[PDB]
Amino acid sequence: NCTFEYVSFKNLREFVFKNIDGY
Amino acid sequence: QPTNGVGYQPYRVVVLSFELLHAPATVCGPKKSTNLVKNKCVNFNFNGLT
Repeated sequence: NCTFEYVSFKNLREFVFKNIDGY
Repeated sequence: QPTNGVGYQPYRVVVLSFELLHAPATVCGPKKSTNLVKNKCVNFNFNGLT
């Protein structure tokens, strides 16, 4: 499907990912 | 036809088909809010904290 979209070295960028079976 | 009687005239129609499932609520009603009164004993709600 295609049902959703969203928008929002001396250094590092840090990321974390998790999902509540849909949230 | 533009000459049609009201039963045979076109109407635009929409159903707002709601759902509420295992997937959480992505849609909800409005947060209608009051003026703010200080220095008096009151009940209060801020962002659902009562």
